[PDB]
Amino acid sequence: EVQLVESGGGLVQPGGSLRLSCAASGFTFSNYWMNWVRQAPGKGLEWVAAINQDGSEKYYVGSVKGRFTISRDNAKNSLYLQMNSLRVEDTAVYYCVRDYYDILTDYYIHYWYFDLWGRGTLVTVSSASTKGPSVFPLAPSSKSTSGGTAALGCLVKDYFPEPVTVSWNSGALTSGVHTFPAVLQSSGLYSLSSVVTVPSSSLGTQTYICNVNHKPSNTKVDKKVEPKSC
Amino acid sequence: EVQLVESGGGLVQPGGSLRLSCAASGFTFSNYWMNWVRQAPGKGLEWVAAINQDGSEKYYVGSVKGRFTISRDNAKNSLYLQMNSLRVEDTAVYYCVRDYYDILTDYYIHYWYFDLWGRGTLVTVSSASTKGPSVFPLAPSSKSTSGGTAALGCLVKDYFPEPVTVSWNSGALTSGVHTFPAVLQSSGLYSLSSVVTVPSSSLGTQTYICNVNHKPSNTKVDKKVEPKSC
Amino acid sequence: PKRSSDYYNRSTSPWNLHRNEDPERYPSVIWEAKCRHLGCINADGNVDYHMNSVPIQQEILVLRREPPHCPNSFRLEKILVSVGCTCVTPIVHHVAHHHHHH
Amino acid sequence: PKRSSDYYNRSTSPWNLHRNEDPERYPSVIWEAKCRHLGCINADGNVDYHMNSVPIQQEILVLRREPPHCPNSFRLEKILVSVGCTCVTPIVHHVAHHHHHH
Amino acid sequence: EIVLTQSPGTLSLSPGERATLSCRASQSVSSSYLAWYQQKPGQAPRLLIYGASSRATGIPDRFSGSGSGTDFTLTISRLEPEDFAVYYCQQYGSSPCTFGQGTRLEIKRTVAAPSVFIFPPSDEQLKSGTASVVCLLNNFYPREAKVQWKVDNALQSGNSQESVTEQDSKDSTYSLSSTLTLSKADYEKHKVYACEVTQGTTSVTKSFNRGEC
Amino acid sequence: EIVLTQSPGTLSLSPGERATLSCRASQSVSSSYLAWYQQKPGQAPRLLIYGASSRATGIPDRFSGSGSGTDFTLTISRLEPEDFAVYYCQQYGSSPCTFGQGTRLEIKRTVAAPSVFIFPPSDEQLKSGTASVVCLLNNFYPREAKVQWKVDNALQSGNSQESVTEQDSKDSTYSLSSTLTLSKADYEKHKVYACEVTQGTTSVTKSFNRGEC
Repeated sequence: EVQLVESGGGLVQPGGSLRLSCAASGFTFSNYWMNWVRQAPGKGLEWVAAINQDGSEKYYVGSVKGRFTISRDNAKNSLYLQMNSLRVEDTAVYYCVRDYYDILTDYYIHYWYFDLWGRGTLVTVSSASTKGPSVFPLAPSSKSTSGGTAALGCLVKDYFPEPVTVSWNSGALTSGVHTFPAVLQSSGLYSLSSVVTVPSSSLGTQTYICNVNHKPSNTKVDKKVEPKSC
Repeated sequence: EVQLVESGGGLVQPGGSLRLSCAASGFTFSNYWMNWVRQAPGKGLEWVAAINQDGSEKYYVGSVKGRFTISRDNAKNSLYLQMNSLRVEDTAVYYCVRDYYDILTDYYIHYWYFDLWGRGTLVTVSSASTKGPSVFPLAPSSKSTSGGTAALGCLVKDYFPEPVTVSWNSGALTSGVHTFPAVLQSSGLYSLSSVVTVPSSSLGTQTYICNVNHKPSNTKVDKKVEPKSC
Repeated sequence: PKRSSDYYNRSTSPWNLHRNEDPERYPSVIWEAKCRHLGCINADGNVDYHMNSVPIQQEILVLRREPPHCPNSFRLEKILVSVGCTCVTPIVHHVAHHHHHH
Repeated sequence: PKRSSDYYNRSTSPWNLHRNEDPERYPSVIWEAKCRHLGCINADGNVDYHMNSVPIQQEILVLRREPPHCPNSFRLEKILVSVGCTCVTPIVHHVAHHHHHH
Repeated sequence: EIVLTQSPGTLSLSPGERATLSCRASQSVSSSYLAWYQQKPGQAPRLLIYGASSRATGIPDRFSGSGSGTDFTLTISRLEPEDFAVYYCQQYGSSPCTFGQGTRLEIKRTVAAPSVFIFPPSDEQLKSGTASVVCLLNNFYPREAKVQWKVDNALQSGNSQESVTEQDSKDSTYSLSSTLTLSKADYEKHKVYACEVTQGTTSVTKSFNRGEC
Repeated sequence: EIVLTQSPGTLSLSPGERATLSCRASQSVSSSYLAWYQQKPGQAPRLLIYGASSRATGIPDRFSGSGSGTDFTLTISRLEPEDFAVYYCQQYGSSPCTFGQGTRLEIKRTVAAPSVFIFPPSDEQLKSGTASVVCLLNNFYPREAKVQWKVDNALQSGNSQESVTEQDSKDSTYSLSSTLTLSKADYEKHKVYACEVTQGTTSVTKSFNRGEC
């Protein structure tokens, strides 16, 4: 039942500002120290900032000195991180975390480890503009060159920021689907492919449509992938 | 006129104790912070311990934790270093030093640098016993093989601890004398040579005696160096 | 007359003293310590933000004339005052007995 | 009722409070801070001897009945008491204005 | 700052096997204040161990921790499919709290060769001025495979990017995409497009001739 | 702890020349709190500079200091014979106060070949069971010389020790003693004792035949 839910994440240009919020529920929020912990895409965990029960003490990692400010509202069960003068290396998923404590006699003992984590919020710091993807077909041949199995797909190119969702035939096709993790191109835009292996005899009898959703630009692309017949 | 004079140094076995004293004169001792700084033979300077004006604050280097104790007697213008559980790596010349200070308005500003140094006291930590040297002649040939110049000397061997003094003809011979710095042998005992180059024609007409003094063992050796005639 | 302590300037959690003046107070001039930095000054002289300067609080007895502007004999009161600052971290540390009793 | 400060245990210059009891005192029970270590506890939890734990002193007003065993109305006195400890070094450090005012 | 070094970077074991994960600290951790976290892809970390050896609430008996000072271990006596994740150690004996860089625990299965497919750029993309050539390596094991691009037999360098899926929950395989990016003008100047996949002592080259069936 | 690295280890210059001594700190020194000391053999150090650039009392104008952060310099505009000593930098901006390992400033003069002498052990020492063979290199420059011992043409290793005097105040030369230690039994088993002194492209071997004139 205990939960931490972060919000406030998004795309911001270098030098910009962003305020993160974390809603705590199911426990006495004022009894705990809280922290912000971040994780750059495909990298490790990194401590950002700590705050004690009443916010009389605030601690920060060396890299965010004078730029980030941690705060809390015990009546609103909320934790905040004010992020100013944002840098490209601040790009990460930010986690709201709760610290374990003990009560020995009438003394409160804080331990700097986290018994509860939120789901995180993605913060992208970049000068690249929000753009919906350009969806291109990865067309199978009408006449197979791989026995009874044919591969087909969609190349989801030049979109920004993350994330995109890819489904096939409005979710009716899930088996043998591989949606690849996005790669950041040298242009600062993402690109990914979503593939599926199907029986080559089905190419004439079955329609294959990839449904690409890109919530940051509010763009949805439905692309029918047709066999490349000669 | 200002001076710092250390005493208390000597040979001590590993695990032993020694108390160093430093007598201050020519200035108001109680106005200054004082330190002990050491220098292992042929090595650099190293901070040991600091003490403030009234001895309410005492600071120590990592390597002497729980073993050394710094103290002062402002009425006796004295500084002390109590050295317990002495180790072989504690072997060094120990310097008593005075720290520079300023008075800005009515505020005292201590600076951790030394405007006055004592002459130092040698502390030798070793299991080797005090022993006087064995003095051997470095005899010149009666018939020279180096033109008009002959070298002669004394090999001052197997003495402990340092120092020894070497003179020639009770100090009457100083020109062309080379008394080499002592080397610690693998036995834990010191050895040195003292040489002199003289005209080879003087070998028959002049007596050459090296006077070796070793105050730690209260031994004095006078060795006449005679030509090795065939 | 001994030189008043310079701990406020040599502390790793330095502080400044603010003067508090009131005619309805004994002592009338009160010195309150305010921490200089959020962090603490490390051995190298730099501010570390994984440590905090916190003010040490003490309950002091002050004389209050009731009714006002009448000094002779009455009943005093208690007031919390910041004496100085100390350096804290989020960790409760444990250290061996030979380092203790000093 | 707020939890009394744990700074004495989380400080880099920790201290213990010693009870002082006398019938000729107001308050009769006085808590004096005594520094735990000569050194200070570094970030790693170890004692550093190039730093010192020093007690912060404060002048407190205490009531003293003259002649003894007579409490009503008289004249009080001042006493120096150790409130807590701070960490000092032999160096007076200087740090930029943006790290100040906190 | 205490630096935590985790070993190995990747651990390949099968369900039923014992897992030993190491965490080495650059300096002694006070009071053995070392925690372990498990993190599965797309999810937040979850506390497993605290105080070097104590299990967090709801953590099964197969997870155990040991160590003091600078050397710490996380042991999983008998691996279950659900235990394959990334594991992070974290110290809280020194300020600031720091984490290790993680150990990824992956399922060891039998070697499986991939089904290789090559896709020319779509004619639709070609009108934008860019040609993306895609090579798909479908359901193979282990994760390590060498993908090389050849254009009219000339080996390509610096103009491709790869992406690998998470290990398949059903057959324990990986799939890999390699994308070759060229301008339309460069793509039209050449004929043979080849994707060469090497896995051990075997190379499989899947190719096409531009503008040919 | 701030580590101070001094450069060069040894500086060879003549009186009248300008000396530049470097001190590099591993981390920035607060408020440029860097001092310099001069130490002559057998004497205590003496303060020259404080606060990176300020001269101590009685220090002549030819001594000057500069620098901030991590890089500091000691300059002697025109060297005088009295300035040839060991120089130490010391920081007092970080606790604990630390020193550099020193720069020895030695007088550069013309190359002088040494007068080589060899001495057999005394018959008096031989009755104690040990034979010390002494080789003297008298008044040479520079300090660097290769001394090798040969016993019946067999090159010796690990059974000799060298000692070098301080630079001569009058002619600016060095003298060197090399002592070969053997047991009486080893000494009596061999005939030819040779001390080989190499200085550049020249080797001088001074020898004797045991029990011969």
